[PDB]
Amino acid sequence: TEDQRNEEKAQREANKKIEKQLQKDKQVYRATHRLLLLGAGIFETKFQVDKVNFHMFDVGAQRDERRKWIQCFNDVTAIIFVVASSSTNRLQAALKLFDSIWNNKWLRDTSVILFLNKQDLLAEKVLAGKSKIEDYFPEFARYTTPEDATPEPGEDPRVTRAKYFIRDEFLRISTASGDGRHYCYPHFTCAVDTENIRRVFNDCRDIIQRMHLRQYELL
Amino acid sequence: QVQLQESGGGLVQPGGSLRLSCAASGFTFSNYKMNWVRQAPGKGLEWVSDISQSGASISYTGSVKGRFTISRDNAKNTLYLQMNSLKPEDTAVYYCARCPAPFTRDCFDVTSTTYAYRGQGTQVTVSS
Amino acid sequence: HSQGTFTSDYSKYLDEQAAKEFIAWLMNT
Amino acid sequence: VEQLKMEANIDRIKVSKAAADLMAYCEAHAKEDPLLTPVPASENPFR
Amino acid sequence: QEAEQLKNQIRDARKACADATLSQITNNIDPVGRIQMRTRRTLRGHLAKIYAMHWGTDSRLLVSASQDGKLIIWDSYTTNKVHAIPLRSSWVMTCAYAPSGNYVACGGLDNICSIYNLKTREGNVRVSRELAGHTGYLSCCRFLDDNQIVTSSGDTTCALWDIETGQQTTTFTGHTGDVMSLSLAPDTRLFVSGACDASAKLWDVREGMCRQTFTGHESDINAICFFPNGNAFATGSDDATCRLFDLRADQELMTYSHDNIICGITSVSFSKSGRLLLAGYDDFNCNVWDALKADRAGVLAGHDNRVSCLGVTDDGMAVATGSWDSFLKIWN
Amino acid sequence: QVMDFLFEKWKLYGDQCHHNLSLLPPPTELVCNRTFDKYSCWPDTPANTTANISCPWYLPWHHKVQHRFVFKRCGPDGQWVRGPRGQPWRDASQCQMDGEEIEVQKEVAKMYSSFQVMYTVGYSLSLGALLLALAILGGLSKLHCTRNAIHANLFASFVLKASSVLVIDGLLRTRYSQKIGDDTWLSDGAVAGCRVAAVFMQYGIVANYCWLLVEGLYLHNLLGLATLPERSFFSLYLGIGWGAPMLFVVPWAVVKCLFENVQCWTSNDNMGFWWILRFPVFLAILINFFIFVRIVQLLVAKLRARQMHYKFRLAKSTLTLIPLLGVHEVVFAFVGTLRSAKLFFDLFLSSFQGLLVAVLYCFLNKEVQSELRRRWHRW
Repeated sequence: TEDQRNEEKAQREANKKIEKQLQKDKQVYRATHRLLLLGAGIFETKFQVDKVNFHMFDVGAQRDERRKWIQCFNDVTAIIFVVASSSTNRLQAALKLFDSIWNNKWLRDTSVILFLNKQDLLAEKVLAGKSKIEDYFPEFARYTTPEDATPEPGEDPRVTRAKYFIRDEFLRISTASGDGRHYCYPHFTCAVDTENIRRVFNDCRDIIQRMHLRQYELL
Repeated sequence: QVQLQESGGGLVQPGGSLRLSCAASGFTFSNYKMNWVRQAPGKGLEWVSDISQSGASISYTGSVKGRFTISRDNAKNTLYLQMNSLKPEDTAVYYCARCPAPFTRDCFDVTSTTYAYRGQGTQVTVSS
Repeated sequence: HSQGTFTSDYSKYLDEQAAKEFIAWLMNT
Repeated sequence: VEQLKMEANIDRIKVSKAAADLMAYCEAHAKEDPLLTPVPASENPFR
Repeated sequence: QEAEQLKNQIRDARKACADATLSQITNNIDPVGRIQMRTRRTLRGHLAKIYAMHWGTDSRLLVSASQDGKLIIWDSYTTNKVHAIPLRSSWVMTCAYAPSGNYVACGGLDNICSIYNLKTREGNVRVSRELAGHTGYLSCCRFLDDNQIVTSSGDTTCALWDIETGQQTTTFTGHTGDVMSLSLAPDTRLFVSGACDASAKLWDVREGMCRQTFTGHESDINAICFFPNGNAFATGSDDATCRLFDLRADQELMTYSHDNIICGITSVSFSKSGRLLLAGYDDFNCNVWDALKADRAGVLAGHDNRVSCLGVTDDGMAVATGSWDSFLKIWN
Repeated sequence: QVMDFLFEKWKLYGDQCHHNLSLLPPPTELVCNRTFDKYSCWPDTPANTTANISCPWYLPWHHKVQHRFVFKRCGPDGQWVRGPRGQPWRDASQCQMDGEEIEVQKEVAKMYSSFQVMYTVGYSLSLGALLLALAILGGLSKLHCTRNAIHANLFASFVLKASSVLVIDGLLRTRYSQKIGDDTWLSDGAVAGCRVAAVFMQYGIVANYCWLLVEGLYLHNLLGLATLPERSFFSLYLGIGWGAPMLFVVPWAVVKCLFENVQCWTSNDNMGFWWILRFPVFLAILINFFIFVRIVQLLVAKLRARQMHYKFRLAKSTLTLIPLLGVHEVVFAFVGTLRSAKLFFDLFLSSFQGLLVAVLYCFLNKEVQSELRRRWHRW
């Protein structure tokens, strides 16, 4: 009786202290936002914006095919997707990868942010001739500025036309099959880790608010 | 055994036409998407076209849009590609890829590694 | 919060009706 | 390429008698499987 | 290449052997009947999705590794968290419990297999050795003993180590695509490996090359497990079917498929006697295929999310299934 | 009220009449003997003469006009129009309630009964739906998360309020649906039950509005936070939801017991002890309406961009959120009969609020729909 109740109580005390530790750890686990960084197709960086912990996980030590190890990022709040707009034929591959991510069985509940890097390099790439955006996307030749959205000042209308064409192409890929909480947040940038953390934090806040609203069926 | 034999190809004068046939053996061809991936010499693999199971969302890369067509016969279990208005930079080696996700439209079949569900491919060249 | 007002009015209405009953039997007898 | 070479010389085993042996083992060890036949809760630690 | 005629003769060998299969041998065998599976206990307490689990030899303590950087060791008899090891890497894909119980191995996306010492002289747990050398992610690792551990990575390779020195004693290579599953034969001398090429390769630890290759699937193989006899093994792939291969027959023996299942098998495991075959699918269920007649005879639908791992106790008295809802259930 | 005042006045006037009859010489000397029917206070009159008897002012039904003198005819002994009880109570009876005020008699009873049978059946349906909601949610796997925990416990608050209202309805009826006819006074044992039922029902009302406030605060905090809640605050919310009514209902009950003790605490006379109980409800409604307008201002922003279109969703979202926050009361406060139509609307909505919330936040949503479908497929 007691010869077993002693170790039963010891195990109960161990369970109690371990449960207390788990409760303490959950408060910081649920208070931090996990992300994921991947480019066109170091391991973890922790930063903070407005007292919110962001754990941005940068894969890249793995192989090229990603149909198996990407499912683990299904619970990630937002997948950051950086794409080089300079190109050979890198942009089409990036777009196809984005489509595969969007229409994934397990990743269809995960929102995606987009970062169109190599912004300034496109200005010289559209004229060098090595990789012509018009040549590789003939439909862009007849394509003009979509709407009266204000571009950044001090730039040629051609480069903003190209960047908006890429943006609306990605948006067309995103909105073709919308079923879940997945949302696409496009952005324009030149260099990472420079005022982009604010945009990432704002988009993550929007994702969390939309998630809560969907929980309450208000949206 | 997932086998994707590829035929056709060869040397074709610029501006001509060609037919590529892909015979799939070892799996239910009518349950998977199908893709073509081309590799120019000294360059990485690039996706060209994709077709659904019976064919409802057929897409092509912008470079060859409006000049190449893709079709599939499930009863004959074969994938056909018609290449028209050929250009010299279209010279490459073509692979018939079956991205591995039945009854779903998601797949990652562009990698240059030893992709298991991609055929040996065939060579197409453009003369002067 | 008008439910409290409604039930108070109800109680007052029952009271004035019971007053009728009281004065009825008294006058009758 | 050597793996395919050294597997083409292994012994050939009759599938019929292999399946018969597997079935015989399965039926012989069936009494020791406390999952096919439900076990009384007296000797069942999960209850 | 001179291998087309070799494939021809190997296919002919398999075909000559392919007569009087178990499918029509086991017509006379009586069906096992419907099996009533009830969730005995719910081992709640994980934060993120449970992604791997393993059973101890004592059939009492089960280890479960989730994606919250946590690796719990539950006593199932009393449902008590004996240990809670905080992991350095949040992303974890596998976990193994040593047969002696001294050590627990964890392998995640960090390309590193970490061995944790549980009941060392100090009460607190810590790392014994931190194995490294794999380039891709580690998908499944299992303990041969307290000395050597065999693991399978995502770079088309498997590594047999020696923990005391942390060196690759043997490197098994020859697979194409990511290697997903890993199983050990009862004799601990041969082991099957499933990869993302619809091919399962039988390797010998003492040699280091592909002893045998078994191909019959049509998509990525996600789980694999030996028959208790050790002369056969079952394989669950993304083809939404389970195939029972055979070491001696060198070919497929039977397939476990149904018309209405459009979901790939995530985990698979036999029973103590091997009559049952419990396979955890992506449709949030766990189906018990009668491994001798290929007819489903039970569904375990206690999970609201996909089941990640599915272990069976050594004595066969229970079956514990994890899932992506952070809830691990015990069935009997 | 009216019963207590009438009884006290009858006591304080019957003794005076008896003392006046004792002061008067015997009414048997060839005079009309006065009958102690505890009603008419006619003194000794001459045999067979119709004395000018004036109706007393002790009747509360004569506040506007407390004077009525009529000729009462008696027999030589004193036998007026009596017989058994009183054929016509001598000849004086027109001093009761006049027919001018008879419109409030036997005519408003029909509409009161209609409203009664409407809101009681509404409360019964509400409590049935809420009990079903607790059965399918509270006892099932969805019990540990803060959102559905607060939802289920607020459903329990609605159940408590509805049960208290129905129970007190029955009590009040059986305070007057038992007229002892020739009746003494009402039973003392039922008075304590009436008082405890009244205080319990007030506690239920205040708890319901307080938890509407709790739901509003929880939603606002959840949407204002930049991530998942680091701390549950569940204990704090439960405390501010349960104990806050006890901060008001117990003081109201003790003030009613010590200062304005009456036959039943349902009746309200002085607003001094009524506003101290209305104040928490008004504060909860105001704060919840502010939270509602804030959430609407947020939701329009989330739908004015990044979405493909949208007025239907915004309208549907508002109609699925007002009952949860209970902010429709403020509309009635701001608001073709000014009485009948208004009452019917307000009582109907108040009764059916629990039913609508139970059917909306526990059956319609997909997180319960999928679970119920899976459970039925298994069963």
